[PDB]
Amino acid sequence: MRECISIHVGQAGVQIGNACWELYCLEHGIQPDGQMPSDKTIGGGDDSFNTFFSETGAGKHVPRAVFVDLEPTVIDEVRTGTYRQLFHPEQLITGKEDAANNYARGHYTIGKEIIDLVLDRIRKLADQCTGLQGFLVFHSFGGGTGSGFTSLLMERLSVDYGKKSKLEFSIYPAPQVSTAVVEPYNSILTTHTTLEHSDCAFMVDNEAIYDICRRNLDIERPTYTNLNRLISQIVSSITASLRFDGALNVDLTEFQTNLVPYPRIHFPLATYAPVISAEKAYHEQLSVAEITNACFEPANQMVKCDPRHGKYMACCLLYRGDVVPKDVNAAIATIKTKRSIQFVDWCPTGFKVGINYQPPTVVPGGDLAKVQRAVCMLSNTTAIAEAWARLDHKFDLMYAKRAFVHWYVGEGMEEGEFSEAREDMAALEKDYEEVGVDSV
Amino acid sequence: MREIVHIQAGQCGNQIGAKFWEVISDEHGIDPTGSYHGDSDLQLERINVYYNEATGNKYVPRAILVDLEPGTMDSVRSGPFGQIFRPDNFVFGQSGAGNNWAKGHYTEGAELVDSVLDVVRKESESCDCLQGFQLTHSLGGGTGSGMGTLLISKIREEYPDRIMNTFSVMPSPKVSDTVVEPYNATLSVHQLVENTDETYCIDNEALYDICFRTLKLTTPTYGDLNHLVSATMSGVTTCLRFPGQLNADLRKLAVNMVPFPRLHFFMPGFAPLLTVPELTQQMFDSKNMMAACDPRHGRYLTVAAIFRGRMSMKEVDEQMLNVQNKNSSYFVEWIPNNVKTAVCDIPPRGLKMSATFIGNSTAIQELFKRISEQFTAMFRRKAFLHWYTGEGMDEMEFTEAESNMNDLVSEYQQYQDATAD
Amino acid sequence: KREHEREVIQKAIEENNNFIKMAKEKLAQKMESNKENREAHLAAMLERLQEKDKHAEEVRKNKELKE
Ligand SMILES: Nc1nc2c(ncn2[C@@H]2O[C@H](COP(=O)(O)OP(=O)(O)OP(=O)(O)O)[C@@H](O)[C@H]2O)c(=O)[nH]1
Ligand SMILES: Nc1nc2c(ncn2[C@@H]2O[C@H](COP(=O)(O)OP(=O)(O)O)[C@@H](O)[C@H]2O)c(=O)[nH]1
Ligand SMILES: Cc1cc2nc(/C=C/c3cccnc3)sc2cc1C
Ligand SMILES: [Ca+2]
Ligand SMILES: [Mg+2]
Ligand SMILES: [Mg+2]
Repeated sequence: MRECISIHVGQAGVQIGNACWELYCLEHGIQPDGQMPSDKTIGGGDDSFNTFFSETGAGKHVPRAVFVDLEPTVIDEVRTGTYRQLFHPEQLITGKEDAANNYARGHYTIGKEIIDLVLDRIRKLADQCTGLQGFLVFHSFGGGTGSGFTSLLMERLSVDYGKKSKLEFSIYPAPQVSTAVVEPYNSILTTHTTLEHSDCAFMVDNEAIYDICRRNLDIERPTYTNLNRLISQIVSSITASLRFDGALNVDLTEFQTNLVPYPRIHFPLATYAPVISAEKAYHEQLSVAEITNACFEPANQMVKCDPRHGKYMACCLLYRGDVVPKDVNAAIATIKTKRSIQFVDWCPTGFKVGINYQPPTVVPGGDLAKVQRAVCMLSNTTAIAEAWARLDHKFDLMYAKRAFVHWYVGEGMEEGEFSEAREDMAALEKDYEEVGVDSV
Repeated sequence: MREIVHIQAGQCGNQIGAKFWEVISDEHGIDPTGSYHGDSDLQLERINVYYNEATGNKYVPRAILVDLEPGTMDSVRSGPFGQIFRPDNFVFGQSGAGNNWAKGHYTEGAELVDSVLDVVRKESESCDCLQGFQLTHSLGGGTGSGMGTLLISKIREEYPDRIMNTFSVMPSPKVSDTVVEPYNATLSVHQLVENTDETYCIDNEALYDICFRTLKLTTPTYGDLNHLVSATMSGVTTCLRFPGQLNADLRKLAVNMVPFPRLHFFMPGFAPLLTVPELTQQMFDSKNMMAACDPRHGRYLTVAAIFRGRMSMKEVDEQMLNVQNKNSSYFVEWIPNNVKTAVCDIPPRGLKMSATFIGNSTAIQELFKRISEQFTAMFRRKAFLHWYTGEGMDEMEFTEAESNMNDLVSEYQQYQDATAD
Repeated sequence: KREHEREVIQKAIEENNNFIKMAKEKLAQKMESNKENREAHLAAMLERLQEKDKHAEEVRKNKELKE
């Protein structure tokens, strides 16, 4: 019951899926062959982890996930990797030719040739659910598949499943690890298209994650492996309420009620703590107070922006591990008298708190230290519009000269689609200004 | 899974094509007999890009050798790595081109183009997912220029949704074979602008200057010039042939490098001719360019840099940021993050580490201005036009080719003077 | 009050159905518009290449009328 189906699109989506599903298996004690010795109920069950894992007669715990990419090289590694026995072959879908960082190829030219197959595979998962809650879609903004095909998928999912909840984990493009120049185009295009088809989207700035890995983990040159393992921890924190049962546990949908005041305003800012190496975490225990303080340090945000220069519409604290309400309340009280937390005048200023007793786990051979407690803050701040602003500006610089647009027109797109997508972004930025203005 | 079909036409095209397969076979551990005797599995992971796997674990180059005379192609079969090529892929004529573009594109070359296309189809249908094509040729000759551009047009018909790239060799009076080369070049460019996605301008004048001034060679031969071409071609194909952080085919490469369809003529670079800052600074040095153009006389639309060898990834990022800041004026502002960097662990033969440069600069107009200047100097007096009008051409077609290349120059100047505001 | 309860839930169904209808139509419009545009793009490209054939035949014909 209340099953969640994950869909990982493109290179970024797939590889992030790898990290998350590896992390999930470690959290639930699931072996790479799919076996779970602790699970006494054979064949099925109504346990909390069953929302993400289905069960077979042989006791194999199978991820409710679909991996999609327009080229095979990335998903092939999953087919031959450590967790190859974890996924049924039908869950791993590949094409021959990618979208070449072209939104048009991902949404039209190449994407249309595989979209029916993908939906069919998704339908096979949905039919195994007794009460499907919704979808979790993992993709990049800058890739042709992660942008183009995702938007096509989100559109089709709205048709096949109505208003069944769809959540995004989106990878915001950053120069440090980006290898494409047209990513602002693909980003604006996919954001405009999925906007009315997405209930909630967690953006992850690659530069923010890049910085955290360098600053807090002493990594000179962070790889995708470095970034993804950190990203998986945030994703785990966000989905922990769905996968674990607890007394102090607060469902994600309940947080979502506070996080989304208007349909278009559905981009929460995520902040995670503690991110610390084993060398620095040795003989140094980080309390509830300390990790809660770190949430309001901008250097720990998933997205680079300044909440101090914006206004809050919601603040959620998702704790996990050795954490009791008493310490949380004390920590919050201290913060509320020191930090620059400014709320809009039309919403309460309280902090919504959740606690999962299950302590954080780390991937073996990783950089993150094994901490007793961790916290992920999800806040709705107008400051996240800065991420739109930086991206929209890069868009305008190239489009004024119509740079690279011929690659899109050649694949069947029109200039009207670009301007329409940009105007939507303009309205979106304008929407974030309007919600911050005080009432009459 | 991502295959490339290689085509070489004319004297120049085959000789630089031969050297290309020699260098990359050495890097992939392929002997002239076609067997593999390397030491790394990274030499075979993307081996299918340029090689076919036949009976007996042989790696046969997916290459098609074309010419209108047996002369040059016979030297390939007898030279090193001669028995490695597929014998049926040898398509040669007899009558020759006589250094005439008209005979290459309209008369002689058109009588042989179908037999070449048959070999292309056979190679293309054996591909799981064909990326596209790469052509090595000269623009100042007859076969490589005339029939080379002819092949492009015919392939564009049968494979319009494939990438068409060329390694074109620009004619120079310093290494001039004839005197009618400005005509052949201009006519070739007139075709390249319309029917190619990427074109590498291997300028002979630049090659001669490097050998003479930098490599200290008083009497440079074609063997000396092609040594620079081989090293350059080996570098620009590195990320395609080797496993790395970059997962991109010809199409994805073109998307990041070509902001405007016509403006797709790149300035190759190489270093050295040793620390990462030094390697980076030399890579952007105008004396290390394979095109006789000063990048500080124009602005960069897009830049692709490739580092090879074991080095500090952190230091590479630091130096690439450092050069952009200190030289911001030479990078257009209306294209954010137009400089990309790739790194391969495997260095070229003989070097600890190297760097290959691919620049899309507006300063390449200097190369076209040079050709146009030599072109119009002959066309204004109707010199040697009987060679072309005798094959069926007219003066109108010459004027159109001249007008198209002059437009290309105006276009490069437009975006050079373009500003963000 | 009972008939108001009916009107609310049937308004929810109507809005949900219209959203699905709009999405299906907008998508059908886009995939059709794209198909026409991409075909026309390749149609124009091949027609130019077929024009080069017409020009090439005239070249060989013009030379033939010189012998
Ligand atoms: N955080 C993170 N970002 C990634 C990862 N892989 C790719 N990206 C980002 O994704 C963007 C490029 O899109 P990709 O996902 O790699 O490409 P794709 O979705 O497969 O689309 P096509 O290759 O064009 O078919 C770049 O901005 C990368 O920084 C990853 O493993 N982790
Ligand atoms: N770098 C280099 N240039 C060459 C070579 N052979 C010919 N060229 C150049 O190509 C031009 C003549 O083209 P050519 O080879 O005769 O073309 P073809 O008529 O098709 O055989 C001259 O300007 C030469 O400078 C070579 O082996 N290396
Ligand atoms: C951005 C970027 C682009 C790029 N393009 C290359 C050329 C490939 C090629 C090889 C043979 C024929 N035609 C094209 S290498 C390269 C490296 C980077 C980082
Ligand atoms: Ca069970
Ligand atoms: Mg990809
Ligand atoms: Mg010759």
